[PDB]
Amino acid sequence: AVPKRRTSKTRKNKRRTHFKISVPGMTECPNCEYKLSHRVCKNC
Amino acid sequence: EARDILKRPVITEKSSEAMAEDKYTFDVDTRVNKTQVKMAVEEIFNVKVASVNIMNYKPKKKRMGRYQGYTNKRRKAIVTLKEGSIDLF
Amino acid sequence: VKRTYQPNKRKHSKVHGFRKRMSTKNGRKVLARRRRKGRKVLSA
Amino acid sequence: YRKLGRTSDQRKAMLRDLATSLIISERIETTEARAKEVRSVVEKLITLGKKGDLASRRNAAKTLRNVEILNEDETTQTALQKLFGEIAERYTERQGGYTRILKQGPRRGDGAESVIIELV
RNA sequence: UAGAAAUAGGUGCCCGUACCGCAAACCGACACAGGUAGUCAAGAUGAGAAUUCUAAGGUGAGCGAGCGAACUCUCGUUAAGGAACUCGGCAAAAUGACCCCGUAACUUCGGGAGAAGGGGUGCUCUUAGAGCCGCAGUGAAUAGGCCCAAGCGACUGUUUAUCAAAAACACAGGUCUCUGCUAAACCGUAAGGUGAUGUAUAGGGGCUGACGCCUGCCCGGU
RNA sequence: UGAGUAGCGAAAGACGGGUGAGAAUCCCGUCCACCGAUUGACUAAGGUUUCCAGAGGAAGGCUCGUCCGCUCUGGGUUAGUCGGGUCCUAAGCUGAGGCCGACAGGCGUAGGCGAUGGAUAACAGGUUGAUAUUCCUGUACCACCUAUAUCG
RNA sequence: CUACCCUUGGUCAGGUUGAAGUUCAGGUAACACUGAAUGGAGGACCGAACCGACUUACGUUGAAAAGUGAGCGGAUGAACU
RNA sequence: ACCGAUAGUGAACAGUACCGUGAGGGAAAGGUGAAAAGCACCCCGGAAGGGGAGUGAAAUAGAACCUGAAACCGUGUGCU
Ligand SMILES: [K+]
Ligand SMILES: [K+]
Ligand SMILES: [K+]
Ligand SMILES: [Mg+2]
Ligand SMILES: [Mg+2]
Ligand SMILES: [Mg+2]
Ligand SMILES: [Mg+2]
Ligand SMILES: [Mg+2]
Ligand SMILES: [Mg+2]
Ligand SMILES: [Mg+2]
Ligand SMILES: [Mg+2]
Ligand SMILES: [Mg+2]
Ligand SMILES: [Mg+2]
Ligand SMILES: [Mg+2]
Ligand SMILES: [Mg+2]
Ligand SMILES: [Mg+2]
Ligand SMILES: [Mg+2]
Ligand SMILES: [Mg+2]
Ligand SMILES: [Mg+2]
Ligand SMILES: [Mg+2]
Ligand SMILES: [Mg+2]
Ligand SMILES: [Mg+2]
Ligand SMILES: [Mg+2]
Ligand SMILES: [Mg+2]
Ligand SMILES: [Mg+2]
Ligand SMILES: [Mg+2]
Ligand SMILES: [Mg+2]
Ligand SMILES: [Mg+2]
Ligand SMILES: [Mg+2]
Ligand SMILES: [Mg+2]
Ligand SMILES: [Mg+2]
Ligand SMILES: [Mg+2]
Ligand SMILES: [Mg+2]
Ligand SMILES: [Mg+2]
Ligand SMILES: [Mg+2]
Ligand SMILES: [Mg+2]
Ligand SMILES: [Mg+2]
Ligand SMILES: [Mg+2]
Ligand SMILES: [Mg+2]
Ligand SMILES: [Mg+2]
Ligand SMILES: [Mg+2]
Ligand SMILES: [Mg+2]
Ligand SMILES: [Mg+2]
Ligand SMILES: [Mg+2]
Ligand SMILES: [Mg+2]
Ligand SMILES: [Mg+2]
Ligand SMILES: [Mg+2]
Ligand SMILES: [Mg+2]
Ligand SMILES: [Mg+2]
Ligand SMILES: [Mg+2]
Ligand SMILES: [Mg+2]
Ligand SMILES: [Mg+2]
Ligand SMILES: [Mg+2]
Ligand SMILES: [Mg+2]
Ligand SMILES: [Mg+2]
Ligand SMILES: [Mg+2]
Ligand SMILES: [Mg+2]
Ligand SMILES: [Mg+2]
Ligand SMILES: [Mg+2]
Ligand SMILES: [Mg+2]
Ligand SMILES: [Zn+2]
Repeated sequence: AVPKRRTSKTRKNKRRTHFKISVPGMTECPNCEYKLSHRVCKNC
Repeated sequence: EARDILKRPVITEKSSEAMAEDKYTFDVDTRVNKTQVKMAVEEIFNVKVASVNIMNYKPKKKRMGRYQGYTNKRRKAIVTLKEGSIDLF
Repeated sequence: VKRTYQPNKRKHSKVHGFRKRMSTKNGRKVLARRRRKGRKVLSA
Repeated sequence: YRKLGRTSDQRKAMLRDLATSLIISERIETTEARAKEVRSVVEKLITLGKKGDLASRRNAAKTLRNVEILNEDETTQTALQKLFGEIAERYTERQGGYTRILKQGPRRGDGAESVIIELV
């Protein structure tokens, strides 16, 4: 129910290895800057 | 003492709307009754008073930085004139 | 559920007010203690 | 079919509201899942309107809301009348596919995927 | 009893008055599923302020979007069986409204009793019949499960606010005892009080605990 | 640290339009839905400015926020008749003298204070952003004063 | 807050049962006594409000330092406020 | 041959704020610069906040303002 020992800096960052976001899937707008793929401009 | 009874006229949108109906609003001394206010108005402005309505205002919570406090308590009299008129301006 | 403090202006003044404190020697002792300590509020 | 995070009665009512709003405004912005669900409702309604008979009109009245539409100049009509009038005539020669969905991207408040669904 | 008009005009003070108020403003440390006295009381249904849907009027609840895994919680259904479960039928299921029949032992003759157990109910028409429809007619919601037997306590009531509601307390009834009134008993140093503006068919204290039938022997010891 | 983890406090929302640097969350509209012996309306206690308008968005709001019971500035409560005092008493409190007590004090007579009760003259309509049986209009009533002709 | 008490106020949808009395018709020497009607008693019955807190489920760094849901006891009284 | 901001008064700026029905309990919080000379003006931004330009001996003295340790949180990488 509770941590028996505190988590070291090393273990914490090891666990955060995969905690990240990825670059959006984006494409240049041929006529109308960049946009999400399969989305309309909605602002151009 | 009539000039001690009346402190100052009250000039607001509501008091101007009352002035349109010959009603004049004053801040008065907090220890006076409406008969004293009527007599003071009659003595100072040489008018006839139809009636006086009076009300008390509690101190208002107020601050300036860490210094919180209260405004002074007020007594407000609305004086309805029978005849005459009062030129405050 | 009903709690212990049910405020009542009259009750509060009659039990803890200035005149009730002045009414007994021990109440006057309370007032003297509070004046000695320098309290802003001596009673209700 | 999708549940849309609602009970059956709530989901049915929301789908009726969305379908009527689409019929009235012809173009609405909603979430992706709601639009994917309502495309079927709206297109089956348009099918009934193309059928045109009295029984089809009453079956359509089971689904449509009772809303009024002020037209060009102070002339009113119901959403059912528009569905069996202008909308049905617009799609006489089109065999299905009366709507399209255009994705807009996430919105600020909850990251939900905003889309436009419009009549074709 | 001693004792010693109308009309017209005018005058009439102080305090409260905002706003919340069955709550986001009060009491709960919170914009807290709790607590907070009174008043007003629509329609359909109904005995009703029950039930369900509505009126007046108010409100959509200060995180959302998806998905529709395990598991947890709340809810619905279930073949055949029907308490085999379990400490225990715990929980659930069943009963349930109205109208009409019918109803045991026992009993303090009140009761038990809504005992139990049965029947009916929709819609249309004619003046109780004749019809019509469904699986189903108090077609939803709400509305006693019942019976046999034993222990305890007579009974309504009271109790460990917050693990015990009971066989515990109380009780009406019984008995013993004290008390002749400045009563005894009780509070208080006293004054002064309660008892009681009562007076032995009254008041205090102990024990027992409706009612029925009863309540034996021992006074050496305390 | 646990960890971007638990939670974000009973519920029905959808769309259009607007505003804005920014909108699921603010405003407006339509539809839908919930309470309705009450989630409606009005009194009391309690709170004490939270009320209204304009401006704002650091902090507070369990998210957001252009919004707010939050911040800034300016305003708002009107009574002869409503409730209370200038009337009455209950419980209780107090108490001239008085009785009692090491002190301090306790008790108590006349008397007084004290509503939760008794008495007691105003109603309908209109009006504001914010007050209304209080302001305005209409029509009244009560107490006292004066002027023109038994009280106890 | 809570316990008891004092003074002064307030509240209890509906349904059921049917005590004593009274009247009439008998019955009697008189009185008992019988039947119907009426009557409306009760710490009476069923059941909302209201007051409780028996069981169970949930909750147990709670929505809540004692609650919520579903049933449950009382509900003209030693009632509740 | 007393303290020097956890010390010294509880209190250097308070019997206040806050807590409690009440008696009562009771904090935290000192330092720009010599002098306000407290950053004209330009740029991004709704603002907040910044980068310049100025003031100053110093602005990593810019008001959360002397010095600014450690825990803790980041960015780069020599070896692994
Ligand atoms: K007012
Ligand atoms: K003996
Ligand atoms: K003896
Ligand atoms: Mg006034
Ligand atoms: Mg789905
Ligand atoms: Mg449904
Ligand atoms: Mg008001
Ligand atoms: Mg509020
Ligand atoms: Mg909320
Ligand atoms: Mg609340
Ligand atoms: Mg509450
Ligand atoms: Mg009724
Ligand atoms: Mg109801
Ligand atoms: Mg089965
Ligand atoms: Mg079967
Ligand atoms: Mg069977
Ligand atoms: Mg078995
Ligand atoms: Mg077994
Ligand atoms: Mg059970
Ligand atoms: Mg029924
Ligand atoms: Mg039938
Ligand atoms: Mg018993
Ligand atoms: Mg009982
Ligand atoms: Mg207990
Ligand atoms: Mg135990
Ligand atoms: Mg218990
Ligand atoms: Mg006596
Ligand atoms: Mg006994
Ligand atoms: Mg016994
Ligand atoms: Mg014996
Ligand atoms: Mg002897
Ligand atoms: Mg952590
Ligand atoms: Mg995650
Ligand atoms: Mg974990
Ligand atoms: Mg997880
Ligand atoms: Mg979660
Ligand atoms: Mg919430
Ligand atoms: Mg409803
Ligand atoms: Mg406001
Ligand atoms: Mg925020
Ligand atoms: Mg404000
Ligand atoms: Mg005395
Ligand atoms: Mg003496
Ligand atoms: Mg009163
Ligand atoms: Mg108002
Ligand atoms: Mg009532
Ligand atoms: Mg009873
Ligand atoms: Mg209550
Ligand atoms: Mg109890
Ligand atoms: Mg319950
Ligand atoms: Mg019972
Ligand atoms: Mg009952
Ligand atoms: Mg230092
Ligand atoms: Mg110090
Ligand atoms: Mg600078
Ligand atoms: Mg700069
Ligand atoms: Mg610069
Ligand atoms: Mg600088
Ligand atoms: Mg430096
Ligand atoms: Mg420094
Ligand atoms: Zn583009």
